[PDB]
Amino acid sequence: PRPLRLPDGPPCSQRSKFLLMDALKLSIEDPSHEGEGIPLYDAIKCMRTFFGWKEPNVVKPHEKGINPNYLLSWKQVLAELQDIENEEKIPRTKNMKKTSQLKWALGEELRSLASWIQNEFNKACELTDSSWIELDEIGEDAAPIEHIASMRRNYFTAEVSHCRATEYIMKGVYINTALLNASCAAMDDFQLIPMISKCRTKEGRRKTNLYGFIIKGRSHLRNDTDVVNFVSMEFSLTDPRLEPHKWEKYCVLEVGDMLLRSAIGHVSRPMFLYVRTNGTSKIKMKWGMEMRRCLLQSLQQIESMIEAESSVKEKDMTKEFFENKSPKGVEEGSIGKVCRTLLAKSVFNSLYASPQLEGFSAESRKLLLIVQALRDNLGGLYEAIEECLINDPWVLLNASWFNSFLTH
Ligand SMILES: Clc1ccc(-n2ccnc2)cc1
Repeated sequence: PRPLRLPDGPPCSQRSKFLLMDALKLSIEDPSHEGEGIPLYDAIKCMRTFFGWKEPNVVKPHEKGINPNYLLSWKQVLAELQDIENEEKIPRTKNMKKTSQLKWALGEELRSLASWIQNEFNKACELTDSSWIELDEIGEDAAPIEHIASMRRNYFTAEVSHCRATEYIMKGVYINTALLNASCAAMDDFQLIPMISKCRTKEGRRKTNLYGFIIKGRSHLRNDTDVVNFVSMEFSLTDPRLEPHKWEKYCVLEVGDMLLRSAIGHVSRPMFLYVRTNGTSKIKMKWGMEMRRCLLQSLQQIESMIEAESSVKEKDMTKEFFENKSPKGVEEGSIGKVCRTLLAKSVFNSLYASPQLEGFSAESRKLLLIVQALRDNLGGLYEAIEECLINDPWVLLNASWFNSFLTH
């Protein structure tokens, strides 16, 4: 009966492991330098495509942190990358000096819904100008797949291969793979770990992208829940003073100026560096390495809808579904947007996983069925649900969405 009660408070703030809509890439095309494919070599080549660096300064301090240490840490990254450029053979990995600023940074309340998380979600459903996965990316079948399964997979893949949520998947798979590997290969080192992704342009050109860096702390991970701390340093064109509540956990630096094409001609815009301390565990990195399953889970939700239509119509409805041939339209606007919306929710469930999300998802689905039953044919459950509406942006956004469902 009642709409869910969302908490009052200061706006919720960003809590993802890496930047989403605000990320910025320095990229190299068709890379062919010596040692191409080694993360550190790619990172340096990406860094050297940019000529607008300048003396960095704090433009949005971290209110609870030691801001001079975040500044020192970024200047240390740049200095140590220069040292690598001066060694004859670029090494495969780079362990940072255990400076005072890095030792500090590596560790050696009700919130209301803010509009930024819905905007993040809209951004994640969008198409980009690049493809982020191969044609046979989805699935892990041992045997060749049937004709109908293949047809459905190829339809779906064409709709999500360029999706921004798919960039987040591959970004997430790469950085969790590299951090989990470093956590056992270099347990005592403050290893510098580039944040990289790869894509293919519309013209078919292979591109390598640098988002920033993380520096990992000491990582003797004896069990799945042991934490390795890290410091993330991420490029962005987003000025943090426009939405400061989003950036509560970050110290934000201004590190350069970038020349850009736009709807005017060339414009110069400042480049920022978003810095925060963070942590993760073996179990979370293993999930991060599995983010490609978001593609399979969302494909299966689509296949479920096709199999429903195919049972009512005693025929395979794959083509009629994906070509939008009984329904006379698509509420989201197009079949492609249905696919990408399903994918973005799966991805955000992974990016923003939490016990609040798990609690809200089960208990709200119970209230859901009850309210349809009362709708079609005509307490303390509310406490279970609203116990999960504390401060998590994604859970709060889903609660807001649920209330749109109650109104309609
Ligand atoms: Cl690879 C690389 C590029 C630029 C810099 N840098 C030095 C000062 N400002 C940027 C350091 C390393």
